[PDB]
Amino acid sequence: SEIGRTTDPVRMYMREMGTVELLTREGEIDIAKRIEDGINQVQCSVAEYPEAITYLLEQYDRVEAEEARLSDLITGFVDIDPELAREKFAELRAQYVVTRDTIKHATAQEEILKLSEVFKQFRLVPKQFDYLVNSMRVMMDRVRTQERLIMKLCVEQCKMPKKNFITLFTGNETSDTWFNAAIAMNKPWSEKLHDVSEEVHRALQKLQQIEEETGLTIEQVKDINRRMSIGEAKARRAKKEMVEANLRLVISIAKKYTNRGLQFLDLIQEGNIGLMKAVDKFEYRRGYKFSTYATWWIRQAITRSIADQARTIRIPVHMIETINKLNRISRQMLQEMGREPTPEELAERMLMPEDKIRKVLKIAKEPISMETPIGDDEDSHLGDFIEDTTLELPLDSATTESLRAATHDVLAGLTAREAKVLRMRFGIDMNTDYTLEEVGKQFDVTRERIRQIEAKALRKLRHPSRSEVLRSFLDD
Amino acid sequence: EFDAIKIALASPDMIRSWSFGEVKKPETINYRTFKPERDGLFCARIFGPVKDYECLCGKYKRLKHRGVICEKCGVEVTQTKVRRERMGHIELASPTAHIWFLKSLPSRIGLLLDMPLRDIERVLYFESYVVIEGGMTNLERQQILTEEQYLDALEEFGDEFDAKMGAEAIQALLKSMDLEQECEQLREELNETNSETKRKKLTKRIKLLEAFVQSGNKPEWMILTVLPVLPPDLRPLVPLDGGRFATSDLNDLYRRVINRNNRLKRLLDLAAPDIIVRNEKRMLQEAVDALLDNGRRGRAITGSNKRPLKSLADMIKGKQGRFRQNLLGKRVDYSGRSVITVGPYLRLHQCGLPKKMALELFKPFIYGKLELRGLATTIKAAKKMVEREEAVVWDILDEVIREHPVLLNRAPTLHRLGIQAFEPVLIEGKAIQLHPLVCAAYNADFDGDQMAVHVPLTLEAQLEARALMMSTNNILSPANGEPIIVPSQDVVLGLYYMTRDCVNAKGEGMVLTGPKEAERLYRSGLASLHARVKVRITEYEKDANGELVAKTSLKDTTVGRAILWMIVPKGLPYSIVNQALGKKAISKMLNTCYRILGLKPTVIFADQIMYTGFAYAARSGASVGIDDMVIPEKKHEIISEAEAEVAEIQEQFQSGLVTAGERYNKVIDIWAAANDRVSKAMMDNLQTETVINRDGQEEKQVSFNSIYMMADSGARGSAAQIRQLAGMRGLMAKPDGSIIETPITANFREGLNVLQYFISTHGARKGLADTALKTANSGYLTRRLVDVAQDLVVTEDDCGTHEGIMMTPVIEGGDVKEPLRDRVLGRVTAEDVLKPGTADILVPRNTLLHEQWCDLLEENSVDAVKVRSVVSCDTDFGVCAHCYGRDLARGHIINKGEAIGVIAAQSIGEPGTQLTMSSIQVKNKGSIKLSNVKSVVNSSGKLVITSRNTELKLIDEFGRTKESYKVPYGAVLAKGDGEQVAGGETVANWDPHTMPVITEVSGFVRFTDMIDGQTITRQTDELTGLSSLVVLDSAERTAGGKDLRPALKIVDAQGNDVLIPGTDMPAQYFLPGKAIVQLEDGVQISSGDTLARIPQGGLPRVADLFEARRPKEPAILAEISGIVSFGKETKGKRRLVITPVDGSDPYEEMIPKWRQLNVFEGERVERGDVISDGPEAPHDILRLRGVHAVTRYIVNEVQDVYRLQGVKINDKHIEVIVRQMLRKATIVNAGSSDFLEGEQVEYSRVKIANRELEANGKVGATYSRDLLGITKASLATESFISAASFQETTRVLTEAAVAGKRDELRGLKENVIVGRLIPAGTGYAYHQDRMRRRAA
RNA sequence: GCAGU
Ligand SMILES: [Mg+2]
Ligand SMILES: [Zn+2]
Ligand SMILES: [Zn+2]
Repeated sequence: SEIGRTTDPVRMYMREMGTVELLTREGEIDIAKRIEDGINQVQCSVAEYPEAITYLLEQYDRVEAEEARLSDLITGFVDIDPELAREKFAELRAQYVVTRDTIKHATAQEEILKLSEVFKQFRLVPKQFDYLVNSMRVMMDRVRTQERLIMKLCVEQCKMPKKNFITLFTGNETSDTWFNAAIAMNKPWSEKLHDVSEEVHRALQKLQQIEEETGLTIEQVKDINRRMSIGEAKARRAKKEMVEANLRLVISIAKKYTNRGLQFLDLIQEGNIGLMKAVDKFEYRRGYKFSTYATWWIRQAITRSIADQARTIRIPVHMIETINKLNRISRQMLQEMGREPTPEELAERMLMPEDKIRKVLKIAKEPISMETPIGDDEDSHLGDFIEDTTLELPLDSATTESLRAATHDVLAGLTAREAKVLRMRFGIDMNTDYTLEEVGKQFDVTRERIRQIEAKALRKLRHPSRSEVLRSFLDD
Repeated sequence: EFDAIKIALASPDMIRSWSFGEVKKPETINYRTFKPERDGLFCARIFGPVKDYECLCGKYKRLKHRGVICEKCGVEVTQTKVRRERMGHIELASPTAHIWFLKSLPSRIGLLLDMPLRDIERVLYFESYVVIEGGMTNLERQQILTEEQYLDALEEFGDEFDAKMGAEAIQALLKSMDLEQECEQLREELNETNSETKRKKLTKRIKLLEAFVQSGNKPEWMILTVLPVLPPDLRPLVPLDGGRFATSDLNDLYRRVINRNNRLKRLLDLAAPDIIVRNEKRMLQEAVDALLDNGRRGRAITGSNKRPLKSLADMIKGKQGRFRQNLLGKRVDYSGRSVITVGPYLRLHQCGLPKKMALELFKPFIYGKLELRGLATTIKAAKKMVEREEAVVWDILDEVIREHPVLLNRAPTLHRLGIQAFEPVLIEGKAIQLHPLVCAAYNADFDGDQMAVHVPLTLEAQLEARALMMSTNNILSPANGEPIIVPSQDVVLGLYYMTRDCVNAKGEGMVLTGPKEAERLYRSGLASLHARVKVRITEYEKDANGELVAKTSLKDTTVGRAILWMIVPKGLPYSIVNQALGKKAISKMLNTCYRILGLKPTVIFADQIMYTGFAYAARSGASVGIDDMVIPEKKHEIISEAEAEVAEIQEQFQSGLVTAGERYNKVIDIWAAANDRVSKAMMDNLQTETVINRDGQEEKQVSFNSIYMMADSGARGSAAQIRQLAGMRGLMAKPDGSIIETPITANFREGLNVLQYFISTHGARKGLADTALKTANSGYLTRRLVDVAQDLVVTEDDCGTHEGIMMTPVIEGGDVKEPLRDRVLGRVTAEDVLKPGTADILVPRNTLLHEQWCDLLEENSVDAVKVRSVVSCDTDFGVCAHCYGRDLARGHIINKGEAIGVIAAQSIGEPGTQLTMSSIQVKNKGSIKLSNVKSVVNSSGKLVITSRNTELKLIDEFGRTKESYKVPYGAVLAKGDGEQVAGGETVANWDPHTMPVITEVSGFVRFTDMIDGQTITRQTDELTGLSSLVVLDSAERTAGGKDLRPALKIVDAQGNDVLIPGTDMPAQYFLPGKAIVQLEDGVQISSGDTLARIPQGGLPRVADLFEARRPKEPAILAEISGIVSFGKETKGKRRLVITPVDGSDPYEEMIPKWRQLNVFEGERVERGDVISDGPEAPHDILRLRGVHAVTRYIVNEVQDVYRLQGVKINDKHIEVIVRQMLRKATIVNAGSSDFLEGEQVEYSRVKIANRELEANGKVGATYSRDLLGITKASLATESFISAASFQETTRVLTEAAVAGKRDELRGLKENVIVGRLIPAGTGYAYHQDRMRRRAA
């Protein structure tokens, strides 16, 4: 084969991509119905968990109080009109009535799949179902962490293949009555498990608490969890077939954006993200072909990606739209009048102020590379003509050290008290400067007196006796 | 501060420990306000504050609170300079292979995993699976799988085995492997393997694994899980003044990496299909690999100019990388530059410096002297005073430059005299005034050349400029010990015109009281400068005690030599000026003064010579007119005779007597004969046209023609140009080299017509293009030599060794090319040189051979002196000062600390731009002597040499050889051994076109397996009178006698097998194919006659000799000393075997028989004797004949190139490079040591290890030295900074990283890179202190 | 790129 002959990742993408055959009009229908069957059966699988039923019904009474809108509660009902939802959620309430107490445990096992297939006709939205499935994932984490507590609370104490201890556990679910025959092996594992037989205490009951707050047994809600996993992997399997089949559409779209700032593969990967968004946001009951929907989503994803990550100094998407409108308008104006339009006529073909056009035109430039050769001279570049402006000139460093010396001497020519007042009030020889109150607490003297001391020393140093060297530190 | 630089691989923990935060977003800066964006590539919170002591929200603004992490924005309050030091990092969502440890061959991931690079590139490009753990399954650990094969394995084995793809799989393979276990397993299967190729693969893999286990490295660190981010001030995004920005390509590459990485994290969260996440992992891998090394894997990423982005690896490598462009040479403050002009008024230590250049170069000196002297109250006041250029700052500037040298430099700095110090004399121009005498050192003419001026700031720098580099210390050259501050065109012409004589000149014949009266007469116009006159001359000679003793004598002189005597210092003789002084006579004058009197009189003499030469060339009025180019009046008739001759050769061609080839050759030779005739007639007219009258009688003298006076001086030009001015300019070549058959019969005094001028441009532009294209080759050779030899410093005074090379004069065939004097001058002797009369040591053992000792060596006739060389120095890490010899620039034994390797490399590569792109007849009297002799007498009375490498020298009546010829095997010698000859007579003759096999001893024919028709084809021909026979070819034989080789052997008419005297093995002649025999069975031939006949430069040459490259078809040298026999045949290679009877005999060779072999099956050979002939390979010389043999070979073959162009270079400089070439060794026997057989170790390491082992009784390792090229030896140093700095930075850095290397900064380049004192020169004492106080 | 050495 062609494996190992190329190094271009574009060619490897096209090679791995062309090995998936396209879909017909009816193939997309079949795949979308597989997706829909997976997602509504997994929504029935979380409907097997009746705390979700309680949540549905309490937000249904909040819908009767209109906490949020019905469109992002329900998308409709299969065989928006709100009067279906009210009375047929009341119907589900009567169904919950006939299942709440009709257990008197062999006769209750029909009303639950009757609940499922009367829940069949329900549609659910993504976000509140995301709340429901995060609650279900809390349920999952609790189930798995308790079963793994059972797993590695005993095997960190013992050395034995634990299938002998799982054979007695499944079905008990209430107490340690399955521990009475653990020691009967009399091989030292259940001897060491003696020292564990107590500290499982507040574990082994507490899950069994919520077991009947959600009504159903821990083993059969583990069955519900695995059936949920089967249904959700069934949905995600068919979401994979629809993406991998329409991967040519992403390339056919993304070839129109090629030199607009991103690489080819970056464009097709952002379009792939858009295509996955189109797939999990596509519903086939509108009777429209999937490509016309995925094209909108892929165009959105690719243009948003170019707006976000194609520039070094990133400008927002609104300024990107503004610059694109500006370039289009100036393009048409150049075509109609044969010259580049002035910003004071480009601003009147648009309706923005002229200074806004000026700042937009100042913004739209991309940074030069510092390895740009100057006049095609390769040994030189742009990078070695750019100086460091933040540096200090060593003449200014010498000026600063000389000013430090001169100031130190002309303040050594004073009384130590007032010279330290000046060194203390400015930041001289000290990490911080101090206001008059600070030094008032320090010098044991009221504020305005040491203010007058500072003025005293300043008037003293203004004389041309000592200030002849300092004046040369002033500019001309 | 620090003593070594350790390189290693970076753990992800090490990468997270450097970093000050993770770069989560690709944001560089905000577009409206240019403050840097949070969590971005420029992040003030991560990389530090963008302003000094100011957080980015401005809440904290002063260093009152420094080191404070602000809470409104997380920016520390500290200097902004920390943005040049603070790195960041990127957490890659997928493990990514490092491109350097995947792609720089040999692949370290491939070499470590025992996996081909195609398999690894297929696993980490998601094109195949790989089984990272086999388990209880037939799948092994390196077994790659396709997708469907992996599906089938999952069908058959399930979730038991583990297989993966991508760099996660490679990382799991590098992580799961055990290094010490696999190393010892490879050592086991290397002890049991005899396949040399598998042993090579196994030993390189073993050295890789043991280099991993000895260093702290782990293998899986070669797969990047964390990626470092360079500090943002080193890849800056800076606003240009025009509003636009300017960024480095590193920001684009980092931004690409972060975009693909965040998208990969997105896809991994969205649970995307495997096609998309595989494509994204591939894109992240290729973006990281384009960040590290762009273009190393496939197509280079090009951004927004359609020019490839400069990656991290491109920053540090190449001619524009950090190592060569910013670390080994750099732009420099306190440096100016201007055009150079003559200034002939200067002294040798002075330059002329413009006042406006010296006022800027010395600005802080003037600021400090204005502050000090009270003339300025401040440095701002002094700055304003210098800016206004008051009259007092010029007095200050005269004060600050007084004894302050400056360095003047003319790039290209080909050698160390291209930088010399000078004291500045402030001139008012804008051009530097460079002393004339130093121009030849700089290769500087004043036709627009510019020179840079540098100011030495510190007292050490000023004292080195004054003591080491000042132009008065530089009057000898370091390449050869000859003067380089030497007079030149105007000076030589002035001194030549002054020191000539004319026959009837004005004032001839008078007698003068001395040189002062001669100057009086000349200046008074009472006598001409050439009047032959009698001057009372007082001259002083240095007596044996050392002082100057006088002598006064009337010298027959001219007036001008009397005048010139006034400037000659005292200890020189009058014979030094009593001659017409050309360029060489003046150079000999200066060399004599330097040897006799010393440096301080010589600089004064050189300046005085320059002044008086300039003066009397000015007074000469020496001018070139058009009548100076006298065309010989025989030119037209010589040319007409040659035209008639080529017309007769043309009619001989038209009549078919001669083919166009011989016609072309004869026309060329009868045009070159006419050219030589015209040149001889021109020069005979031009050199002696002065016939002038002495007392009426006409008398010819040497011509005072200006063109001849310039040529004969050596001032400018040679007869090769005078011949084109006044002769003809002869045959020109085509662009390919074939000379055109009709010459330019014109010269430049006459015109060249359109066709002659075009034909001359053919060769003119070829010369110009070679000049413009060989400087880039000689500079590259000089660079390679410098980077091989830089670390050789003279580090000792004596190693006490007794080895050394036997220096002899270079006698190429009939004539000597270098005497013993200029070959041993300056060496130290290695053994006691004794007179030809024995038992009295002429020169003692350890003596430096200065000029007096060489005069003693040529008083007697000693012709071979064993001297000490650096190739035989016992000093490790350097060279003793005795094995080097003299410092050629100073003239005494070399000091400890001299950097002789850089001097040797510059001295070799400086003349690189002056390079390009049968019977013997004894010439003079002497006693012949042959060596390597096996000799008999022929039937007639000749002397017959039955030996291959017998060589015929001419020992003269004193013992020294004056010619050395090569006499072939079987050549008949007319004389004996030790017989006098006549000058020009023939001694030896042979058959040039065929190789004869000669009779060992007189005897009778036996055709042993000489089968007629199977091994013999009978031929017939009329003009021979006797039928001939041929022994058959390989491709003409039937089945048969190629397997049983036909032989012709000796018997008697007795029937007794008479054999060689001394042995009883059967004498044979195994005649090979392509031979001729015209002799029948049973014929009688005596010893000494044939029995059968068998028919048969420039700069790239120096570069090939130093790169030690094997030639096309090298001479096959005999490995060990034994006897010749033959095995298998006709597999393309006849099978030679050389068997010594006195040991383990069989050594067999695979000589391909398309090479004409040069030894018979009967004789005994030694190591080095050529079994076949050809250009010898130097590795074979080093292996079989020794170290001194390849040393002699390389220095002879390099000096052969350098002596054609007339370039003098002392042999020390080539022996230094040879020592640095044979610097490694291979262990053949590991001994009681820590080495392995077949590994290449530093030779000094194994030498000192053997020494310290033998000190404790255990026997050390035994080794075989290696000859590497200058590139392969520069790159194989134990210091990775020098090797990574030289070239191939990527290979050197990956080898050093995976080896966990350490570099102790011991040579010169590693101390120039880090800004330290070099360990040579005035920084040698500092390093001795540093290594004697950091050792204990 | 174009020149100068
Ligand atoms: Mg020049
Ligand atoms: Zn802040
Ligand atoms: Zn030595």
